[PDB]
Amino acid sequence: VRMNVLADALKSINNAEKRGKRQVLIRPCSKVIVRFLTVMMKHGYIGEFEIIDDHRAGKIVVNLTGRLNKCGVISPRFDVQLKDLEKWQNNLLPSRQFGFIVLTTSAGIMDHEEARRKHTGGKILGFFF
Amino acid sequence: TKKRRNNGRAKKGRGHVQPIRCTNCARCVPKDKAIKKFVIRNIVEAAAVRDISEASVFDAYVLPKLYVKLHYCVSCAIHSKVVRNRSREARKDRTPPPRFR
Amino acid sequence: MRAKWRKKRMRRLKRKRRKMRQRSK
Amino acid sequence: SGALDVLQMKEEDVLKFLAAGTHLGGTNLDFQMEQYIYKRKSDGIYIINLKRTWEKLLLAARAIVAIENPADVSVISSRNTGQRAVLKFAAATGATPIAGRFTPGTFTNQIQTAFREPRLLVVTDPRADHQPLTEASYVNLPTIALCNTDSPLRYVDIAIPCNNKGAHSVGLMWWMLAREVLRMRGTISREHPWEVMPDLYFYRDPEEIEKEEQAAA
Amino acid sequence: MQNDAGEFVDLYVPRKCSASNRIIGAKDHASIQMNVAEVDKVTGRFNGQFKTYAICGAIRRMGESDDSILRLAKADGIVSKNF
Amino acid sequence: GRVRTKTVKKAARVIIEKYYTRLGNDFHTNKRVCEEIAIIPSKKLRNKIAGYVTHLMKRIQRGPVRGISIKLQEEERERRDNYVPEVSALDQEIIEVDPDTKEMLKLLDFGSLSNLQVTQPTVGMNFKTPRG
Amino acid sequence: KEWLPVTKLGRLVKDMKIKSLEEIYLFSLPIKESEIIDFFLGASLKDEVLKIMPVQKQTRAGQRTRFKAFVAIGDYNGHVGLGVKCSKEVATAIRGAIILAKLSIVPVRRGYWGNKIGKPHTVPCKVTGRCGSVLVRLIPAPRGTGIVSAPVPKKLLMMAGIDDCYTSARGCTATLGNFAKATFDAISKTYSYLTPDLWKETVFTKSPYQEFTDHLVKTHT
Amino acid sequence: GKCRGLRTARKLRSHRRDQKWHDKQYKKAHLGTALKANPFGGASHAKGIVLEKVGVEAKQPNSAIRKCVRV
RNA sequence: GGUUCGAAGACGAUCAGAUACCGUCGUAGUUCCGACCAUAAACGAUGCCGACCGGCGAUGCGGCGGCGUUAUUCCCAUGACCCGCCGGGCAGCUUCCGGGAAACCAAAGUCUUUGGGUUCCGGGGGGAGUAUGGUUGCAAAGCUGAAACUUAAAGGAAUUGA
Repeated sequence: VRMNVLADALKSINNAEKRGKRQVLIRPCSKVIVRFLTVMMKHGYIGEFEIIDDHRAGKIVVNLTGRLNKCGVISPRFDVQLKDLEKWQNNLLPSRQFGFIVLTTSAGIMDHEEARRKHTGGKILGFFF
Repeated sequence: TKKRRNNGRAKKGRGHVQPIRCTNCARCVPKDKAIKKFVIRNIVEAAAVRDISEASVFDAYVLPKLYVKLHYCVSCAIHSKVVRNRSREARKDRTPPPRFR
Repeated sequence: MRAKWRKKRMRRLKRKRRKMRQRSK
Repeated sequence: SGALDVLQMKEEDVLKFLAAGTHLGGTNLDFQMEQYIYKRKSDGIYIINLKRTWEKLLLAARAIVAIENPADVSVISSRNTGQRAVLKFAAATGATPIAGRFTPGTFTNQIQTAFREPRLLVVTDPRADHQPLTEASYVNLPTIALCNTDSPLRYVDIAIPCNNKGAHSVGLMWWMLAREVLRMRGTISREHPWEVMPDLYFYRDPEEIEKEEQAAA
Repeated sequence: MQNDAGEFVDLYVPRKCSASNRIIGAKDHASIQMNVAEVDKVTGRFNGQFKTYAICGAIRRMGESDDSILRLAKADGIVSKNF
Repeated sequence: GRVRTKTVKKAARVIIEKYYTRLGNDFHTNKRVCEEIAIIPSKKLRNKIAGYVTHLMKRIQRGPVRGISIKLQEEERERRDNYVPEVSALDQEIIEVDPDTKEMLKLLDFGSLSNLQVTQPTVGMNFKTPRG
Repeated sequence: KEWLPVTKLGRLVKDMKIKSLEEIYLFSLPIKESEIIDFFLGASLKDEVLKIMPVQKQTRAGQRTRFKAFVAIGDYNGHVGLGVKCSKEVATAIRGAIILAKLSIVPVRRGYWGNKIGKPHTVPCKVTGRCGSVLVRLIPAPRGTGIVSAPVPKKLLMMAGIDDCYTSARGCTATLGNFAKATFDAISKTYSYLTPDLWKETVFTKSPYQEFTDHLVKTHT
Repeated sequence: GKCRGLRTARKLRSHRRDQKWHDKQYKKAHLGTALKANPFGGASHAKGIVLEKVGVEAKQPNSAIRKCVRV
């Protein structure tokens, strides 16, 4: 059974980048995955996309720019600290020049560069470099 | 170490198959694994298709063929040279030898 | 020594001992 | 290539493609070529599209106009169908043909004295002319190929759809290209119908020389 | 490719595929460069200029070499629209 | 086991190729035509060469010899390369067209051709041959 | 004592024209000559031998021995080789592995751990390189660390230019051939790892066959 | 790791213990049989009354009588 | 209940010796109805449920669309032959998707670019599936199951030879 959605979708786009489609349809859709998607299309690692409201759950048709080596997820969503985020990034993004770790805070789903400005830890969702 | 893909026998929907007695030996062999042949043969082959036709009764006659179905175990096959060993790609050719004459 | 004919041999010199250790009861 | 009724397909180029039998394709089909196919017959023959013949006859003849030296063009047929279609072609654009038997390690090998180094490969059939193209890897070689619905597309950079096995069909596609490159340079007019005849580029069978030398008287 | 002071430090900018956005490596031979000629709109002759492109080694033997030049051609007005 | 080494046939095709005129069928005469011009340091080797010559000179009288060109049938080879017919094979009036090839050309501007003898495909769509 | 260049790109070089083999690298054109590389880098280039290995092939009367020269090279500034050759004596084997390396040189990238003020000093991201069953990995690292690794893939990098770097490893390292092959390939994978400093598009220039086309019709066939 | 849950923590931890008893340089460690056998009992040196001098042969390729004692 | 075959046995040949092959007989057994026993290379030597990533030629079951022969003659639709469309099934072929130690695998793929959920299990060779105790059976045996001692190699896939 489809026990956990995100990670259906996140491999899918990666597996449509290795191969290289002009765009990718990803099946049952949520308010965490569309959310995640907008965080990516806020730093340019994909382009603009369309969601398709069929009265069930949506489908989404992203358009994939070839600036995307790999997307991935972490599972389960561990509980992080402000003292314990160096030693993810320092073992989960490739370089000290690029990379991003999406997590979920009370003040929103966002990237690790911003949760150090708002000074808020919380959970963890996946990464993208 | 693996050499054949389909391991000596045609069987992919079954688990168990029925056994058959090698007609040179009398060994049990799995139906599918066997080497089979079919023989059709007039009771006159080449030499004796001459003596009978001039000292026979009926004006325009035809003699009967003789129909057998053989079944070989692997080493019964190989000894009697119905079949060879073969090289590694060569192996593959399920394309049977050409019967023109 | 083939395997199967060794596992007769463990199986024959254990069944003797089950005669032996019986008698001493 | 198009939009321009100065490069467009002419009334005088419809009854040559039909009369030879270049539109008449195959029964089998590779997955790449369904964007040059109209619709199948009740009989079992794939009709190849004719607008997409002209829009892909000029793009290829747009690269050969962009090529700087006449020499560098390596034209080929192994097969004996159109070897008078790759030599007279060389007697109009000034290419370098290699017809009949490719000596492998031609492009790839230095020490030999058959040693080639072109900048474009115009080959009459990818399937048959296999050994040409893999060499088109080890050195970098923008490739052209007169493909069909049948063949696979290994080391080619343009797919011109036509029946490329027949006697009337291979040599007719080796005159237009030479026409439509020479017209794109200004050596034959778009005005005067081109003095050369299309039968100059079909290869001669040894069965119709016994027809032609022996029946003249 | 700088420090703070804006001076270009890295020793050469490589090529990038006009089709997919994958950088064309140095020991990658099944690469390509292909110029395509332009033609005067009234004369039907060579203008003296082209429309260049490129394709990398990973895309050719994969199979999709003859449906990337037409997705780049069409869009620069070499080839007509309906096709 | 009379078969001749590559020393022979190398020096035979290289003596037929140039001097096809002087040479001929006689063994006893080209025995001199092989010796006047060339350098050949043995009388046995002289005879092997000068008679395959005669073996090879009777094969120009029937078909084209592979490892060797000559000026007589190399012009007449190219005779057929410079052939052009009088009435062309493609420029034909009464051309055949099917009811799918009629409907695909008419989608383009060529939609009322005066010389298309429009035909039909044979009814029944069986073509394939059975298996076994 | 002459250099008599056969090819079309080598005859150009021999005339002092196509300036700085970064120009050939751009165009991905395959080098199969020795002197090109000798002509651009030359005395800036330093070789070594890391291992000579013997091998045999059982025949009917004893067996045939031979020797196997893996040879390092590459200027103290951004390019390296790692060729190999096998022959029936050793200084044959050495000589003809030097040459076969110079053939396949490749130009290395390098970058900054953290902050940017001075010069570039390590593998710009986390890249991995393999051959056989040895998996080397090259992790970026802060100033004056040094090269933290084993003798083999230290004696490539040191030269390469990469000055400070943390490594990893896997597998049968004793199979030297592989290791030394496994870390080279790795550094071959610095200039093929796409960052957002290189998302700005390509603007095309001209191959050396196209610009030099009237000169080459007059100088060699 | 193979049983990835968030509240597994014991399933995970009953399995490695179980396991580590398969480890040798450890079980040899975590049972009393290693120190029951051992002459020194658990120790780096231990003194004794000699009683006869004795030559032991060596094993093959090598050969040469080796000079020992029995304490 | 006992036709054929056929462990044990009796002879005949064989060989230096054969209590092994072959050859002549023949019990337990081979077959039914009743209840025990729980293991086999019980095999694809390949966990089950889930997503995704190429091309073709067959085939079985079900549904749908479409020229034309044939059957019941009188055609309605049902059967038989003919070309596709969709769903689930057993297999193939092709290939620079990718992997691997290779053989090879469209899975054995999507793994230092290391996290979809979960169950069994291995940690150099022998000793040894042994001893012992507990367990289950009428019995043979089945499930659980150590130690002292013993040793630098067992082993895998591929090369050339002989």
